[PDB]
Amino acid sequence: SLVTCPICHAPYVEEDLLIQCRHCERWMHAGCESLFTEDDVEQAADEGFDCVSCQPYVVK
Amino acid sequence: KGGAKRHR
Ligand SMILES: [Zn+2]
Ligand SMILES: [Zn+2]
Repeated sequence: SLVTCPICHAPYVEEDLLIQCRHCERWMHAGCESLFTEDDVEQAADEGFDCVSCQPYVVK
Repeated sequence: KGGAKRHR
């Protein structure tokens, strides 16, 4: 899913760039995951990115 | 999707 950010509680906008979990495919903004830039997001994606529940369950 | 996304 994309058209809701459960981290922000759904005040969705297209202006902030996004990243997704490799397992769940759910999208979230860079800022609600403390990622600074599009390049930091590309680095985080190349590292094999994870959503909020995937931190305890399957991190990296 | 492609891990990263930006509109536009
Ligand atoms: Zn968010
Ligand atoms: Zn996940």
